[PDB]
Amino acid sequence: VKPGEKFDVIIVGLGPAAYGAALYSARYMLKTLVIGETPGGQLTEAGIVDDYLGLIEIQASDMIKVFNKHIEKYEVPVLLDIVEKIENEFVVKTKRKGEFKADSVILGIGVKRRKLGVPGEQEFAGRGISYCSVCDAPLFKNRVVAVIGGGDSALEGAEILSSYSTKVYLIHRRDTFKAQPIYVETVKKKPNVEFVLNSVVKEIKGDKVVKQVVVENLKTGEIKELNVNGVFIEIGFDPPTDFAKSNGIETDTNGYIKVDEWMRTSVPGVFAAGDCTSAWLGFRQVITAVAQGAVAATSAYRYVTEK
Amino acid sequence: VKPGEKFDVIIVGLGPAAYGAALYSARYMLKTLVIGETPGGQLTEAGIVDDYLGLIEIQASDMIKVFNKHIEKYEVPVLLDIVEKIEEFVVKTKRKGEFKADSVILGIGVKRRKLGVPGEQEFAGRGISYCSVCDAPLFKNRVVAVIGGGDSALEGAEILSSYSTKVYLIHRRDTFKAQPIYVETVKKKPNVEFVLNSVVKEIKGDKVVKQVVVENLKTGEIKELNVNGVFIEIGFDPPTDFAKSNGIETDTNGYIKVDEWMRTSVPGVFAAGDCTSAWLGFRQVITAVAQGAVAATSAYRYVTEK
Repeated sequence: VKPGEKFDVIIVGLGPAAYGAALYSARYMLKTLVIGETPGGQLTEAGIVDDYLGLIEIQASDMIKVFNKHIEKYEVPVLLDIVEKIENEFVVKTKRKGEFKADSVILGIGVKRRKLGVPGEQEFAGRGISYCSVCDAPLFKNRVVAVIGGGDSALEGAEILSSYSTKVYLIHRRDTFKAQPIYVETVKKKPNVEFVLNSVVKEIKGDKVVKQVVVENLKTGEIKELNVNGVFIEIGFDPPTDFAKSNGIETDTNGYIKVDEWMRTSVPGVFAAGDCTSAWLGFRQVITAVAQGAVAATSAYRYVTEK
Repeated sequence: VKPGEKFDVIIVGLGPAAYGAALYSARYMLKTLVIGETPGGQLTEAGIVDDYLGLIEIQASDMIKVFNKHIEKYEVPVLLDIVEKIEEFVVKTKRKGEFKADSVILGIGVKRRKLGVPGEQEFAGRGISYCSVCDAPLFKNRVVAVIGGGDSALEGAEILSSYSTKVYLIHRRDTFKAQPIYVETVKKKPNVEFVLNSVVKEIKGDKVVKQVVVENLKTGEIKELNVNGVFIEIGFDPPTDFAKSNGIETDTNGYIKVDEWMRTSVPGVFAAGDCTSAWLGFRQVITAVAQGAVAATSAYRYVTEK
């Protein structure tokens, strides 16, 4: 593909939602272009994925490879770059590869995970550290684990891990949690979840795999070394509010791109799917992102053919 | 399992939505039982599936096997039988007794309206299809017929016009009942031919479909059209009788009414897939499986908070 080329649809992103949208877009015979920064999106940080029906215990890197193969079967051009602006046909401007034209746009830009950044985090990646509790909980049956964070992701994470794991240490830097009351009350009733409030993780330690987390109480300055086999980092996600505003796309009060049932945004001709949207907000899974991508491609098809 | 045994969740049905709900329910460590009549649901009548991301050109029967393998990896017990009533909840089956549950997930789908003409059953999988969005790519440069007059028929003719050399759109009434926007859009296609006030009398061929015999109900004329494929898009029967029999609210089209989180009108009963009011008109394996995950999540939230 070359700058100035026109497409029926341009899909922004390269995570599950974008692959899902590209497969349906191409099969509708829509001239499709995918422009995304990182192939696989957040799957680049996952280990084994066993929650996508039909792909049993697949390495996340192999899921990304087969998702790409599926869209390439239909010769969908994929450009690795960042989309900086979407102007209204639509002109999509990228950072390094120029501008492209499109009759419709599908946003599958997801959300950025809020980073922790402590020593041992990168060294133990794939060896005890996980960024998804619901995804990996079955893997820590009868292991002691720690969950870091205090929003819904963290509390729901501690709730499912408490069912599987020996014990969960729920560590959060504030005095109270910010998750929904119903989640805090449910977790509070688990005898094997211990709240470690007013604390931060100083380091994650181990040999071949994770074995301990060093925690500091911000109020007393006291240090604790907890013996754990897994550390689940669940501090949250930042939605693409600035990108949306910059491009005149409405966001809900949570900062997510607002869509209706059919994945339509506030801008006619612009649809969205996956983690970046207000649909099924808080449930972030490959299966739902791929399905939303199919729906957004279907709404883009109806839009383009009718235009 | 044994009659009278209790579960956190009982899943009714064994199509893609049920398998999707089962995977997530089991992964939420919920004690789960699936009771469905036919393994695979409508997938038993599908050919090759190439629209479910990650499973490239998979035979419908093979998708049924890997979906079953996946939930059996979590040791989910599966009973093959009919659920007769949903009275905690008491789920009464036809031959395996009653079972109790804290929540229920309905993945009962809908039945395809049948045409019932000679050659139909004989040529299934040999030129006959019931899903245009699914099989259109297989008919590039071929001639096809679409039978029907609703939105699925019109959109199907539109998708097929982008692949096939010629598309006959056959419908028994003087007008189509699909959205006018669909009718006007398709009309412009140079390779689509409306064949109104007509019915198909026979679908014939040799090893595969080669012709459709059509009767014009006004002009009385009987003609044969050579086609390589026949897409039957005449709709489905909603699950209304079962819904009303079980006190479940339906939408204005007779489908099980659900909210964004797949919750039905009855607290603790959720639903997923074709049988629901969600994304009505779009009936695909990927969306059914996703709705099942959402319904399982809502059931998990319900039970853990119950």
